[PDB]
Parts: sequence; structure tokens; C-alpha cells
Amino acid sequence: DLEERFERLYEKAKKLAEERGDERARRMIELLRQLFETVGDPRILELLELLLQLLEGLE
Repeated sequence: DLEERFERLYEKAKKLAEERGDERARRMIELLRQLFETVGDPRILELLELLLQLLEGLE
């Protein structure tokens, strides 16, 4: 399911952004969730995956 996969990814990305204190990333993650709930486009899932990879690259 696309929604269940997005929610798991959202919690993982939000958790990392909070650990880093990255307020800008936190707001991007919330916007991505709002857009995915509105549109449902799988490209929004890919965007969040790439944002998570970007944050993981900073660790």
C-alpha cells in the first residue's frame, strides 16, 4: 500500500529531522505529507525518500 509506505517513511524522516534540530527540514516533511494526502502522486513519495537520503548524508 502506498499510504502505509508513506507513513512509515514520514515517521522516519520526521524523527531524523527532530534529532538534528533541522527546523527547515521538519517543515518540508510536513508539506510533503500534506501534498501527498492531497494529490497522492508517487513522485511525492520519491521526494521524501530523497530528502531523507539528503539528511542521512549529513550524519
